Amino acid sequence: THLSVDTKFKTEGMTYRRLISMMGFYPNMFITREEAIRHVRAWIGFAVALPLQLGFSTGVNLVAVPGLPWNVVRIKIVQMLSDTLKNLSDRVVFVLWAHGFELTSMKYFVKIGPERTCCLCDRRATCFSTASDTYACWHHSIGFDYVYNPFMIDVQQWGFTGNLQSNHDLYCQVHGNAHVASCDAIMTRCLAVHECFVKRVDWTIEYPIIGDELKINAACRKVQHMVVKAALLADKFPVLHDIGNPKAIKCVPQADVEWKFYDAQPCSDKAYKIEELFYSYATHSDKFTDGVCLFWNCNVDRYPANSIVCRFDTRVLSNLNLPGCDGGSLYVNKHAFHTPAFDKSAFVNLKQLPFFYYSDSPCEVPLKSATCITRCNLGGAVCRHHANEYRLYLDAYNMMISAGFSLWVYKQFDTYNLWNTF
Ligand SMILES: Cc1c(S(=O)(=O)N2CCc3[nH]ncc3C2)cc(C(=O)NCc2c(F)ccc3occc23)n1C
Ligand SMILES: Nc1ncnc2c1ncn2[C@@H]1O[C@H](CSCC[C@H](N)C(=O)O)[C@@H](O)[C@H]1O
Ligand SMILES: [Zn+2]
Ligand SMILES: [Zn+2]
Ligand SMILES: [Zn+2]
Repeated sequence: THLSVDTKFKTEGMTYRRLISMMGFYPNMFITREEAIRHVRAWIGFAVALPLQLGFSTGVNLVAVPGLPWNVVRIKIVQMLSDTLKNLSDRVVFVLWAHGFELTSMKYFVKIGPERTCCLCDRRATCFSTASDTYACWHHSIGFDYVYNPFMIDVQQWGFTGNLQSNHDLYCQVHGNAHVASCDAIMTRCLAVHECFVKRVDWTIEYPIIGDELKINAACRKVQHMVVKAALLADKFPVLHDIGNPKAIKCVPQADVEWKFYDAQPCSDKAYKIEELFYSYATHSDKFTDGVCLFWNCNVDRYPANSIVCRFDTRVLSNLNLPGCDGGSLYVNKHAFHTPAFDKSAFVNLKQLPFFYYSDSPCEVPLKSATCITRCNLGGAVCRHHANEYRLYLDAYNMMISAGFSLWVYKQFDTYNLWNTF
C-alpha cells in the first residue's frame, strides 16, 4: 500500500507524522522507494540554500525575500512544473536530500488536502488558485499560484553515510557543484536515478503510454528482423551471440543458425537458456570470435568487430527520454532503461549500417531504387507487393531514426552478397 506516517525518519539530516506538523500542516506526502520508481516521470529534484534561494533539477533558480515576491515566486513554480510535467505525469515527486530548510519552505508554495479533480477535466488536481478557490491539473493551471498534493522522498532515508556531494560523485562525473540550490537538486535526482535504475532493468514495472511508444517499438522490431535476417543470408554465420537478451526470444525464429543468449540479468523463467555474462571489451575482446554478436540496445563500453548493434542516442529530446546519471539518460518506454552516454569511441571497430529493403518472398508510380533488393528489381521493374512493403519499411526505418536509434555493423557487411541470394 502506502508509507505509514508511523515510520521513523532518520534525523541526521521522530516519524513522518511529526515531520509534517513541523513543516506547517493521500495518507502521507512521503512515498516509498517502490512508489517513487513507478512515478519516475514525476521526479523534480528540490533543494534550498532571510531571503531563500529555491532550486530545481530543471536548472531553474528563484530567490524570494521577506530577490522576488513570494506571490510571484509561487506563480513561476506552478508554471515551470506545469510546463515540465503536463505530458509526463499526473503528479510531481520532489526528490530531496533533506537538510530541514527545504521542508520548511514548502508551506509558502504547497497546499495539501484530500485527492481532488481539475475544474476543467477528469485529471487529478496538481494546482490550486487562492484567487478563485479552484483546482487544476498541469494542463489547466494557467493562473494558478499553489502546488496541490505534491509527493516527495528523502534520498538520505535510503541509508547514505557522507554528504550529497561525496555520494553523487561516486557514480557521476558530469554534475559539478557550482555552489547553488539547482546543482544540489540536479545531483540529488541523479543519485536517486543511480540507486533506482542503473544496476538492472525491473521487468515487472511497466509505464503508461504517453507518446508514440507502440509505433516506435513496432518499427524497431521490423528493422531488427530485416537487418539480422539480411546479415545471416549475406555472411552465412554458423553462430549468433545475442548479448543482452534476458527472455531468450530470437528476432528471426526461422534462421538456420545456432542462436546463443547472454545477459547480465537473465529472467528466472528462461535462465536455463541464457548465460549470465557482463560484457566489457577489456574482459571479452578475445571472446565470441566465431559467427556474429547481436547487441540490440546492449550498451557496452566498446563493441567487437563482428557485431550488429542498435544504440539509442541519449542526447535525443523526447517525453520518453529523461535526464540520467553520468551523461546517460533514463529512456522510459514500456519499462525504464538507464542508457549510458552516447560515445562514438564505442563504434570504432564498426561502420554505420546503410539503408536497404531485402525480400526473398514471392513477387505480386514506378520505383527506381538501388536499395530495393528484390527478385523483380534485379529484372528491370519492381512488383506492386515489394514496392508497397518497401515504402512501409522506409516509413519504419525513418520512425526508428527520428526516435533516436542508430544502426552499426561489422566493416565487411555489403548488400552485394544479398544480390547473390536470388
Ligand atoms: C523500448 C524497448 C526496448 S529497446 O528499444 O531495445 N531499449 C530501449 C533503449 C535502451 N537503452 N538501454 C536499454 C534499452 C532497451 C526493449 C524493450 C523490451 O521490452 N524488450 C523485452 C524483450 C527482450 F528483452 C528480448 C526479446 C524481446 O522480444 C520482444 C520483446 C523483447 N522495450 C520495451
Ligand atoms: N554489459 C552488459 N553485458 C550484458 N548484458 C548487458 C550489459 N548491459 C546491459 N545488459 C543487458 O541488456 C539488456 C538491455 S534491455 C533488453 C534489450 C534486448 N536486446 C531487446 O531486444 O529487447 C538488459 O537485459 C541488461 O541486463
Ligand atoms: Zn485539467
Ligand atoms: Zn550527476
Ligand atoms: Zn517483387
